[PDB]
Amino acid sequence: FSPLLLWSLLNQIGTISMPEKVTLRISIEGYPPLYEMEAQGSNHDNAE
Amino acid sequence: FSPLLLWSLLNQIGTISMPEKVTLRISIEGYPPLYEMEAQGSNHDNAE
Amino acid sequence: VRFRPESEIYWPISQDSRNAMIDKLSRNTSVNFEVSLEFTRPYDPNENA
Amino acid sequence: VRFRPESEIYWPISQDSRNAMIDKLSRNTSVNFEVSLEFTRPYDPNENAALKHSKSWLVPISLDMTIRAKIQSALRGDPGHPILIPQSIPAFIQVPNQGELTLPTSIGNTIINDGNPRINTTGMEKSDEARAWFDSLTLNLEQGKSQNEKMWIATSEHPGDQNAKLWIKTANTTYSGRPYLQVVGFIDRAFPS
Amino acid sequence: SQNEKMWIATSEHPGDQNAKLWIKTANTTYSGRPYLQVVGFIDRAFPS
Repeated sequence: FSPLLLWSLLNQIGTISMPEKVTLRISIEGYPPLYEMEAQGSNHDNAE
Repeated sequence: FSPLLLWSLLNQIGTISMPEKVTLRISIEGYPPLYEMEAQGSNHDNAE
Repeated sequence: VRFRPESEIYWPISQDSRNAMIDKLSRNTSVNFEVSLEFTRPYDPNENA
Repeated sequence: VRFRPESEIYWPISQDSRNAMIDKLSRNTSVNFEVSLEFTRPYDPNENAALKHSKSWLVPISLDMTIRAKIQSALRGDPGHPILIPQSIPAFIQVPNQGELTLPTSIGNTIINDGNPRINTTGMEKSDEARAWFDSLTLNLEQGKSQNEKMWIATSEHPGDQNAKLWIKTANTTYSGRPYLQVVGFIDRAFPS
Repeated sequence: SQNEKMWIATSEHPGDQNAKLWIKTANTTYSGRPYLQVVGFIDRAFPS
């Protein structure tokens, strides 16, 4: 039962951080976008 | 001592080429950049 | 996530790209709309990018 | 690496994005500056794609009302208002085989201590300790005849004592006469298997 | 003039409005228009 313990300790599912940058675009296909907007922020306090 | 020789010849640390393109940007977060500039060149002779 | 209703930049279209769009609308071909959404994560130095 | 002080393109801002920036400055929220640097490698047909190395620095804006009012006036288009970002760009940089750009810390100890020691006595946090030897950026908006033409010019200032013999001298342009922004890079090419 | 050309977006809820399934939007502190809203469910527990 040593390989089983080694595997169980080695799997160790992790975590990753939350997004800070979100983008949106609206366009007719094959042409420059009609609208584009940005929503930045890392403090998670601003309304954006 | 054949596996050791095989490994030593197989490691063979390599090299990669130097950059040609460098970019700089200055902005207030969440908005279009206030300044952006480019410095291209492959001959490594121009002042840029 | 809250986006501002207005656009962040002005429309950078040329007269010949706009004329092409109108002319394609005049015929009976297939034109499409498009909405794109993007999310970006931090650097994550374990695997980079 | 020498960058031209002027901007390559005009500022593509809308009135409603600029109004939002000014209004956010009016309140007491947290606004940040941002400086980004990028290096791009050749194609490298062995593994395809061009390797890219990036790093960005966030410099908080002071909560004092006077500084924020000065920034508001600068973004509105007032004639004399040098937006100032202290400790923004590094003069020395390291470009690894892969990943994010790394700071030269060994030269940092030499610059902060030797020469004319600057502050580093107010119990400064570790976030700004590794940033004490950076340069400062000033920015001006030359605008032009109309609102469509709006461009920004950058200018750097060396920390501590100038002409300290630790600085590589800059150029002065062959068309406008302004100094070139300079960064010295230490490229790492001996990559592993 | 033609150089200044901008687009404004506006959303409409499907079916019955004010259905108590909708999170209320903001209204802007500079222009008075509603903010476009998206609710995200971020997944961070990633695997090995």
